[PDB]
Amino acid sequence: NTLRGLDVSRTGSGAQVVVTGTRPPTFTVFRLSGPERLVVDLSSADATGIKGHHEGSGPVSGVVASQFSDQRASVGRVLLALDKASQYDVRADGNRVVISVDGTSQSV
Repeated sequence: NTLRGLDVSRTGSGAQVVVTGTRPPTFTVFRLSGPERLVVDLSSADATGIKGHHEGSGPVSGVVASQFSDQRASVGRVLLALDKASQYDVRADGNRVVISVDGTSQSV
């Protein structure tokens, strides 16, 4: 597999989404509106997270995942419907890709 685990840490200051994988992931993150959404596209690996979204995540209303094929390769799209406006921050560390969804406060 490429993606081996997927974790969501809902908290009031920021919700963290973690995607763990066997190789460093190429990704792109972007926004959509009507409804407010955050979208992550993952290459080589298609990471799908589901049923991990708690009914009390202050940020994530829900998460849908789908993979599409490009030749023998696969692109996975993760879609997070939101409860409030976010400023996402994404960083990689080893085989983990971290996305933290902050509200409107970016630095203390």
